[PDB]
Amino acid sequence: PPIDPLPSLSRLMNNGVGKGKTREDHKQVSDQLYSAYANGVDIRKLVAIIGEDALTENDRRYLQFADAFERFFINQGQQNRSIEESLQIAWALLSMLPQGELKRISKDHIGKYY
Amino acid sequence: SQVSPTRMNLLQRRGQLRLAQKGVDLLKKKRDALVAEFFGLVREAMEARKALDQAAKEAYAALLLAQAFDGPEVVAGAALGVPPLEGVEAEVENVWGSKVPRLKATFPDGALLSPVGTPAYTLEASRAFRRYAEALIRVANTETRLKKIGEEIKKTTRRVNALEQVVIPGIRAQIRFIQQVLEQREREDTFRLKRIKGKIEAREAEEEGG
Repeated sequence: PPIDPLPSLSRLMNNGVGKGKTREDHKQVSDQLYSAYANGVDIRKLVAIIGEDALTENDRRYLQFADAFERFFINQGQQNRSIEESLQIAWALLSMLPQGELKRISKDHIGKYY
Repeated sequence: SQVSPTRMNLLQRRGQLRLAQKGVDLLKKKRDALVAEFFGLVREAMEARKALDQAAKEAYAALLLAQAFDGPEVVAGAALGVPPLEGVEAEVENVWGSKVPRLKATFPDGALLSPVGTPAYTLEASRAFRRYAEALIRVANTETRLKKIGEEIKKTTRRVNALEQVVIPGIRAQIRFIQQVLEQREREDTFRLKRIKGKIEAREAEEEGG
């Protein structure tokens, strides 16, 4: 399915969700996925404008997250994913970003799933 | 704050599409020419470079422990140093891909003319200076050509990228916005005209009734 969340904006995102009302890290992994993709797609703008690049090495990791979120996650065919399977593996793509550069998720959750 | 008018703006925005699309068409094949020829210079560059790099060094490296006291002798017979302020011959040239200057490395340095010293090596080292000079001209033109073709490439990808986002659909949405508001205005026209009709008939319906 092609879903693009960047022009997407929902009314509630912490209501009907929270610790034990969905999963404890549902509430945490919300805002995280959002700003993470953002800073990927952003680069691909500026690359044409000057040279053939527009990135360092601290940009290059957010770069691969716009490929990672892509055909792995967004694509799935029509297969039914479970609320577990979703956020679980959403933390295997978040291993490619520095954990010391995360500011949209709390630290006590870093220690629960890495 | 700043919003576009409809009646005044219309005529500008229709010719906007005429101007843009045609301009960019030929802009396209403008740089294409220049990069095709550029391959030719980069390849050809290194031809002389492999040949003369090795035959320069041939003698150099074989005159290091027979030199360091025959250094004196070799520099004496030979033609004195190239000037540090413009010893090379700089050329200015205006060309597309901005005004980039070029240059050719030819200067005097002599050849086969140092008197006294090591029988073979001295003279062979002096001659070798030529194989710096000459060889260096190739890289003298391609590394300056590199900076020119940088400008082009970057501006090229810039315009394409840009066009498909802000410009093109934006120059569209302007006609569209205009259009729709011109169009919708003409609901009030018809509605008013309706009530006008109603009056007219109502008047000829007081001759024949009430």
